[PDB]
Amino acid sequence: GHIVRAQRRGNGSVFQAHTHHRVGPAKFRALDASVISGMVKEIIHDPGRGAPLAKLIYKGFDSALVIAPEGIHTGQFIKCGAQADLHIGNILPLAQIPEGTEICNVEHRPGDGGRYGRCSGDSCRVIGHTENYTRIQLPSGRKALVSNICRATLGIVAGGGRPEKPLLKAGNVHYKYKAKRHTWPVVCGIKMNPVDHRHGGGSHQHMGAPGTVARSARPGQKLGLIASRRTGRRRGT
Amino acid sequence: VDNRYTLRRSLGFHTIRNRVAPVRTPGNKLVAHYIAKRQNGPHCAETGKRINGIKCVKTCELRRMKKNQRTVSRPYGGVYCGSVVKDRIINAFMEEEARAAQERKMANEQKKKGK
Amino acid sequence: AAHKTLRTKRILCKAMKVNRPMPQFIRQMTGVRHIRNPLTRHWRRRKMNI
Amino acid sequence: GAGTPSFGPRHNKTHTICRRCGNCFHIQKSKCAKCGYPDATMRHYDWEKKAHRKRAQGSGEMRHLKVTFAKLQRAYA
Amino acid sequence: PRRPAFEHKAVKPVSLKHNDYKIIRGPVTSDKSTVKIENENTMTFWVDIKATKTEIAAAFNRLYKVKPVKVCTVITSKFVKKAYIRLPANVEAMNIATEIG
Amino acid sequence: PKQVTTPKEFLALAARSDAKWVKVKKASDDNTKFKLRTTKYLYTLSVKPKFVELVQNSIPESLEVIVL
RNA sequence: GAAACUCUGAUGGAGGACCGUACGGGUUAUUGAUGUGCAAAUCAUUUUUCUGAUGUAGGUAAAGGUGCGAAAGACUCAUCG
RNA sequence: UAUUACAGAUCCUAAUUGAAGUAGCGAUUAUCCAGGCUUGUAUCCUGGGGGCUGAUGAGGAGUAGGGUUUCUGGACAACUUAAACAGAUCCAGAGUUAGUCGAUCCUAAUCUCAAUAAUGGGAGAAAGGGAGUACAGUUGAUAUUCUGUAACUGACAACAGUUCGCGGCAACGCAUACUAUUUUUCUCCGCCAAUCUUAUACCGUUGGUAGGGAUCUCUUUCCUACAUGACAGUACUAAUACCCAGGGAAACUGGUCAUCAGGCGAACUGCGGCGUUCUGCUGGCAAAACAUAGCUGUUAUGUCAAUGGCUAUUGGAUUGGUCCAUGAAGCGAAAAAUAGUUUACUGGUCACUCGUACCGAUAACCGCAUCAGGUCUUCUAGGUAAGUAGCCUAUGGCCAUUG
RNA sequence: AUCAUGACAGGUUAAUCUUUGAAUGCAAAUUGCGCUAAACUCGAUCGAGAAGCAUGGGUGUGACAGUACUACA
Repeated sequence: GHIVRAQRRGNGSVFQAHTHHRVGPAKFRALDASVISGMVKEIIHDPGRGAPLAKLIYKGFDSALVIAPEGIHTGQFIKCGAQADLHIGNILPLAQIPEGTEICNVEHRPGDGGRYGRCSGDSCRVIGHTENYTRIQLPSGRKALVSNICRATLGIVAGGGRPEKPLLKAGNVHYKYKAKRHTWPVVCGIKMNPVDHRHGGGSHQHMGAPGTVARSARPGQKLGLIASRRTGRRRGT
Repeated sequence: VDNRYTLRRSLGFHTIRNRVAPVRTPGNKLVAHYIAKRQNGPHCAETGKRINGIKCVKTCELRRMKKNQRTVSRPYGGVYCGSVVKDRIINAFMEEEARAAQERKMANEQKKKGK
Repeated sequence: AAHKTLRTKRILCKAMKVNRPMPQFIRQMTGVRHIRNPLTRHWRRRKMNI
Repeated sequence: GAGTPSFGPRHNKTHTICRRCGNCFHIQKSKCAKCGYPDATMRHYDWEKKAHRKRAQGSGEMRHLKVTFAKLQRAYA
Repeated sequence: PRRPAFEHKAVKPVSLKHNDYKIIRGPVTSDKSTVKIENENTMTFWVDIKATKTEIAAAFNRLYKVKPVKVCTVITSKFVKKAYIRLPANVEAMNIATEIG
Repeated sequence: PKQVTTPKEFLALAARSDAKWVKVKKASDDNTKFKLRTTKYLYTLSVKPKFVELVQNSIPESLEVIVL
């Protein structure tokens, strides 16, 4: 057999991110001990990422490409800190914020940059305050103990509802993955011959083998549904 | 007549730097003359508009010109146009005047306890 | 060419001054006959590969 | 398809003259295939023992080295 | 700062070596150079391949006692340098060429 | 190559110790042009045949004058 | 026309729209010519596409049980299960 | 004593038959007649017919590649499917001139060392960025490189004369330093569509004068020619963008090809401000160049006047649309602000290094070759027509092709 | 050039020793881009050439860094 397209993404020659026109890494300023006001100089769109970024100035002018909540405008004053009040814009630690509210770009570790809840039209919800660890629900469903000192932007991330509209033409998806990375178009494994992929070969196109494989299964062998505790139509539940 | 004319410079291709225009000489011969590049010249920060009272030439040949024609006379002469400078005066006055009146306020309010 | 480098031009010089008939007086001196100049060529037939 | 027509656009040069070898210096990869420049050691293998002795000592002038052979004749004769 | 305990290379060379006489090799004998002497008042010479126009202008002056106006510098298909040296208006290029012969 | 309107300003430019020659030259409409050479520029002076005679005298004696 | 709105004509210039040029990109048919070729894959007539998932140049990245592949076991210097 | 005896191995190497004076001498417009040079030409040159190519041309020029194929003279043993005095062949000489065109300098994708007391250094584009040149003349071959004439840019020197901040309500104007820090701008950016307009080409209505072509008859005819470079200046005409002063808008007004604009201040008035284009008038500048006429190198006249484009290309201006697509960086340059130190401005010498000839497929590149193949780009005439189609023809180049 | 003031295709040793290469001032498909107390040599105080300047490690010499250890203040 040959090495399979799933294995070949590691070696990373043509399968690298197209990172040329990307404006910078989206994160907070570092922590550095109250309250600090910060004007939104402008809000710009970087390629690949569906969200906007908003370039702040903590005037020297110290810059920070923070990811943009919805309802931010140019020449708003954003207020990072503990004793900053509640507006959509402001960047509070999880000690201060009320529970049962939608927050954006929340950090895992303090002073980190921002980790959970970054893509367009997403938000971490806050469940409740234990003592040190403010428990929050992530967009998927999963729940996470996160320390109260670490920061999070208030409100929902901008650019919501982009997949509501379908892309009618193959050309629209060509321009989508030009900004991101080469991973498209996908040739299906059944169509390929036996050497190229596991599902390939045979007189008539069909999978033949069970098509559902363990965590223990090797490189080359992990193809199709990996460790699928259910399959088929998820009716109810 | 044959009015066709060669490129003189040894670059073949039709890039932005290698562009030509046909011109009649003194000798009745058509010939390539090469186009110098366009310049936008100084726009402003805030809004993004053309300031007046300066030519769009190259900034290198802006040095060769007189110090008069490089600038506008006001404070923030080149960088900011007129009405944006008016707004900076009004705000930077009344930000400082409110802060100065705050020092008058916290002087005046605390004196009520003594009397 | 044009736009040759200098050390490219050095090789093309040496390749054309070496290209000539053998002199008459060596056959008169040594008395050997049938010696050809090895670094003779023609431009059209054999390329240099330098 | 793969023959005469596709020989047409063959104008770029893969290899260029090499400083140490002077002979096949790879422009993109920057290495002399024949001699291994710029590795400080000079390339030879025992599977090409024929091709090595074309390059190796004796082939050139030996300006310093021939006079040091000639001393050792005189001392032992 | 550095200061060695002895000279390393003690022996200085005997003469200049890179001389005025060995910059300018000698004049070129062609039909083109014959016209440029008579018409334009402009000599021609074979030159050292590393010699600059600043080196040639000074070296031409020291030998023949005439300061040149311009020097323009070919490297030929024979890979030796050719220097078109324009003399000034007062001197004639035939009169300098007759001295050399 | 600039032109100079006033005959007075021409004679200021003539007496700089830059200028190598002036050239007299007949023109259309029975005019004439006095072309002062300078190291940088060539200053021309168009004039009518009323004041043609006086200007030549005005020019400095030292400067060479080439008639055409 | 009570209204909500909808009839006629112009304006406008959208679209992986259409016809159609080339020393452009492809290569359907004649199973034509050639098959001791002009050619170790060509020629003629016909045919397809022609603002795009377009063509193309230079530089640059990926190397042999590997690479790359809108997948034909295709291609990797006339060489490839 | 042995590298010891050949008819075979689709044996190895070297030479050679028949087939055979046979197959065949292709593709590319088309050749003909008189002269010149010769032992000898349909072929090499001249002149005159007849043709072809028919602005994506076997036209004029360049990247990549080739490397002397370029140029002059002499030569024909061979080669250029016959011939040859010819030739990209052979032989002997000769030829490539730059401060302004390129390289050099900067970084891109990307590659490679070093430090971690570090926060990087170096490489990487002859199509990106990038200060600065034009005309005319000249050679057997070089020219934006040489000569003449006119510019321009940078760096390093002193030195002479001016000058120690003012105008406008405002938009802004006019003669002003340097070091540093920070901030901003120019450099500077996708694709598509529309309108307006310089320059160049072309077609036009009005005439004209110079030469040449045509003529049995007709044609106040037909053809050629009617031109001004970089660079520098300052008039008022008249534009659109944007801003300023007054003005203070529904009976809504103004405006585009189209969308539109306006109390966050419209129409409208200023001999407003300013940027970019425009017309005219100059300098350069007729001294050059070109065409006639005459004299033996140079003297004469002349290159004029009026005014359209519904045509095209190019540069620019004013805008719109489109994207789950938002369309380089760096060196460098100027400005501004805040400190501190202050007088400034205008007006001789020098400019290193390396490339530079010619081809660019049509015989000069890659295909073993002077191969109907393949290979990136540039300037692009008239008529027919919707036309960068097909067909025909001036300028230019040709008869490539055995009889 | 000849009975020598000694011919030259003889043989050693020593000079001179171009651009390179371990290649070594920093690079390189570039004749690219640097730096220097004196002395040296032309050039008439101040330019140029000539000749220097690599990395790693050894011994010595010097200088800097440290809330590392310690004494005396």
